[PDB]
Amino acid sequence: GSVSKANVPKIDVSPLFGDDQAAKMRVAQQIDAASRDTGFFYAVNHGINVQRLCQKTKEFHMSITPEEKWDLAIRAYNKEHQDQVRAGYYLSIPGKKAVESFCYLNPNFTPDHPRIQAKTPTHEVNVWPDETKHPGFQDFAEQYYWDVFGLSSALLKGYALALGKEENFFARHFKPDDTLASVVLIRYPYLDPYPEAAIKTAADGTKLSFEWHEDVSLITVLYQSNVQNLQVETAAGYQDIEADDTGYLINCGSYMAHLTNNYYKAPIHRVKWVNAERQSLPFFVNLGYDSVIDPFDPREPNGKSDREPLSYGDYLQNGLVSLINKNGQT
Ligand SMILES: CC(C)[C@@H](NC(=O)[C@H](CS)NC(=O)CCC[C@H](N)C(=O)O)C(=O)O
Ligand SMILES: [Fe+3]
Repeated sequence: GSVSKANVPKIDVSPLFGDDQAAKMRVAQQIDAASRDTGFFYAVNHGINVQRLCQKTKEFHMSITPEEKWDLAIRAYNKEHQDQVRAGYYLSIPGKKAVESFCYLNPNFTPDHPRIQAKTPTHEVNVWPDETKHPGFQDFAEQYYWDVFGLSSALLKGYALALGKEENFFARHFKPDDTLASVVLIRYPYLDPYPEAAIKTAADGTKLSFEWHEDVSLITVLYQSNVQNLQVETAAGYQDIEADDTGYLINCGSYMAHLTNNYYKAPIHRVKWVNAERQSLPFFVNLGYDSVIDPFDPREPNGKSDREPLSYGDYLQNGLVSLINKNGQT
């Protein structure tokens, strides 16, 4: 009845945009400490206009129509859209499934992009609603991709320094022309009555909207409304992550755990059921399809690892399928 608050420090990441190397190292230390503890931190002083993000996302969610949702739907909901595994609309099912969302990928994945031409898995051309019906939405959303890409680049410099590397150790694989990163614009609704079929129950009795998992990402860069919902598993049990709709919640995904030999673990976390209208807006920091980082271990004098190199595209395609199998099609 007294779930403890998780330690989730607020780290001023602004030095990671600049050229003060000592200041950057002090930020890197804070990232290291958070990554070794609960595995979460809030990035503050990140430079992104999150109120405007929330506003523009709200305008999209509260004006998309049922017709548009079918017309944008991913393959899981619309068999006519065989090319849409990742990008498009993820429908709710009233009475059964409350959440709904819209996912988009790299705006540079155009019809003439070489990976689109090659039909390489996990690369897709984004689908968008009609401009007249959603004026400004596509432009805003594409610009948001680049704003959060920029923040993520800076965060990756911090993680690299934290791990004893040069600052471009990760960021050199995180490029505008080929990143597999995605934005998801998630709506969690208020519903009265709320369908019990859309509520899961954890082993400890907690009511959930999304079960325990580790992220399929290098890092995850998340903005949410100010409604508490996330919990992180620690040695002391599940602990509540306090909401902060001015900051970005950051954690590592399982690709970071792999390449650090679990020195930076991918924290296990879950989403509590809350009957409230809220937004959840993750950016999944994914590398390029052929990106391979040689695994290492910063706990060992020679840094040698017992893990094999894994290309990012292989990791991602299989990880996304496995997460659907484990925790359901969202
Ligand atoms: C905890 C939040 C990040 C959010 N959960 C999520 O977004 C969950 C768990 S990290 N993520 C996923 O299902 C993976 C979506 C990947 C996306 N379709 C893509 O093709 O790249 C939630 O609010 O439920
Ligand atoms: Fe997650």
